[PDB]
Amino acid sequence: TCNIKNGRCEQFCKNSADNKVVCSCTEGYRLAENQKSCEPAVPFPCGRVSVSQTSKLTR
Amino acid sequence: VVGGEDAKPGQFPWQVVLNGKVDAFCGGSIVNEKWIVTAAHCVETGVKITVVAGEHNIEETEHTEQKRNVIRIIPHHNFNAAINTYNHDIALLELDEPLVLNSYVTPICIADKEYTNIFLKFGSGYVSGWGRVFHKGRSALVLQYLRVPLVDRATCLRSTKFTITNNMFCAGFHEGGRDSCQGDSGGPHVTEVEGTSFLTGIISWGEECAMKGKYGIYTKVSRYVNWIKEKTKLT
Ligand SMILES: [Ca+2]
Repeated sequence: TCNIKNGRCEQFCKNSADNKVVCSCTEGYRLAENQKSCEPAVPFPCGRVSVSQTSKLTR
Repeated sequence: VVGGEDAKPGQFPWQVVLNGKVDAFCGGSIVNEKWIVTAAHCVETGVKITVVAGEHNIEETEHTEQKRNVIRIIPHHNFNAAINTYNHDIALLELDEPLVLNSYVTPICIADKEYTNIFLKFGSGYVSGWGRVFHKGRSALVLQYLRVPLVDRATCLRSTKFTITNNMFCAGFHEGGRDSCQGDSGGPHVTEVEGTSFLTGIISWGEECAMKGKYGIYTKVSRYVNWIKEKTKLT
C-alpha cells in the first residue's frame, strides 16, 4: 500500500486492489518501465534544474 | 530574503520578478508558458505590470532574461473579502506572449491538493526572491534563497496577535535571523521531492522580518491548486 515510503512511487501513489499500488507522475513526466520512477517526457519538465550550475565536473 | 544566500544562475528557473510602478516589487513563479502565479497583494486592480523570467542579477544583463507584459490579472475571488487580512493571498498573471522554456525558464511543478499538502508536511522548503536582505534594509541584486522549516500551527498562532487562517502556514526559525521579507511576496515556497521541486507555498506576509519569535506567513497552495489548474489551462 501507499502507507510506507509512498509505496515506492517516486511521485504519486494511489491504493489499488489487494493492497496493490498504482503510481503516477506530474505533467511533463512519464511512469518508467518499472511503474515506480518518473522520467522527463519533454525538453523542459517542470521543477527540475538543468543548468547543472557552475562548470567543473566529469559530466 | 534575510540571512539567505545567492542563488546560482538557473538554480530556480521558475522564479520571476515583477516590475511596475516600482521595479522588482514582488516575485512570482512560472506555472506554464503563459501563466505566472503570485501573491494578490502585489497586484492591485489597475496598474500595469511586467514580468521578467530567467532573471538572476537585477542590475546586469545575463542574456537569459525574457520580458513579457501582463494582459490579464486574476486575484483569488476571496482575496480582500475581509479587510486587511491577506487570506487567499494568491493571484494569477497571464502573459501577452508565451515564454520560451529553457534551462533558465522552467515551470514549477504543481501536485494535487493531497500531495501538495504531503510535500509541505515534509517540513522544509526553499523561499527565494530579490526582496530586502535586512528589515527596512536594501533590496537584493542577486536572487536570494533560503531554506526554512515548517512551524507547528499552535506556535504559529501564538507568535502574533494577527489571525492565521487555514489558508496559511508558518515557516522560519525560532531564533530569527532568517526569513523572507518585503519584495519577496509572490515568490515561491518550494519543496524538493527527489530532485523535482513542487510549489508548496506563496510568500505572503509577516511582522517585520527575521525577528526572533516571529515567522514568515505563507499562502497554503494545497488549498488553491484546483483553482490554479482551472484558470491556467492552455488551449
Ligand atoms: Ca539580469
